[PDB]
Amino acid sequence: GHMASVTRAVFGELPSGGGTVEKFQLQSDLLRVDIISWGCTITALEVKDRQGRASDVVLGFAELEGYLQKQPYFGAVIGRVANRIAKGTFKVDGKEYHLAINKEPNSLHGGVRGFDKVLWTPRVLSNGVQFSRISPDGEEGYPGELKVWVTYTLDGGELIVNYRAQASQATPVNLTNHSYFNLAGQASPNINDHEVTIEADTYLPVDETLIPTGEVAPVQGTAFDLRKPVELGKHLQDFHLNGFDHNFCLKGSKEKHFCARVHHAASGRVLEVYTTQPGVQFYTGNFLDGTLKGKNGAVYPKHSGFCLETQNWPDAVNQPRFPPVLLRPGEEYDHTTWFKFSVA
Repeated sequence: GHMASVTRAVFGELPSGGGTVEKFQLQSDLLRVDIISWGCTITALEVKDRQGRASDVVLGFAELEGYLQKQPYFGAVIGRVANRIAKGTFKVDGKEYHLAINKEPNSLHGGVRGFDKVLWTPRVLSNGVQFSRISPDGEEGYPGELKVWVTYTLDGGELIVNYRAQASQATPVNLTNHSYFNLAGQASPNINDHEVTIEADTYLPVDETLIPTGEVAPVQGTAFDLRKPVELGKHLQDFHLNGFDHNFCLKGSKEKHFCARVHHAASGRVLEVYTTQPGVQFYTGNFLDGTLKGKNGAVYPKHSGFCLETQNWPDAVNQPRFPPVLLRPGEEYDHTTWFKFSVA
């Protein structure tokens, strides 16, 4: 496991003199990660199997244009606030705020033009790159100027993402990454053969609009119990499930903690996740409908990829029993997530 080297190049150019998007390639002896300055998007992630054969393990696009079309957030950074906010409304310090309803009847993943769709400023580091940007007061309805730094580093088969932010005024913040994974390789048609483990005792059941009911339901006895490794398909079938799209409650301190392990026995790849976040959104790519022009002719059908968005609980801003999501001036937002790749 060696420290990565970093390379850069021009990947594309945003329409309407939007600017130049670059691509940064982080390569170690074990992995190769591709990241672009537009929405700090992870475009490619090559991992080896037992045979040392490297497969790109994330869904994505060969070109920028592909990212710009109507697509479901592929491998980008999501903010100012990940996930849903009931009624696109929340109150901060007695004041009520209103966001875009980009997902009737709610607001999702930061609004119309969220973090995944803006150009970030890159700074190359020794073993990675750091993206920075300023989300000004009012951006997407949110209060306060938010200064954000997304730092991606690579050491061996370990990709570390860290999120730092400073607000000019009290505001909610909840950043994550929406990369879709398929250990059997990006071009596989599904995730059924993946074996999953999520260290969580409780989960958040949701409502008709996909908003947490507010209940912190134990997973025992439920199809939500992923404490012991389970095979995706069997599981989903055994439980008469369509897939998942829920937030699992991590047993956390702010200290680094285990989050999940995914294993693909046929290839032998193992993905392990650690984080400082209070929850993880586990989503099975339920909404993919096979109409997207992916990489290497790949088309993406339902269940072809999964996401593990480490974050603070959805709709936290409106559910007091949830972990605090507000960032006040003077404090610092700072979370880390470790994506450790191995072979089992």
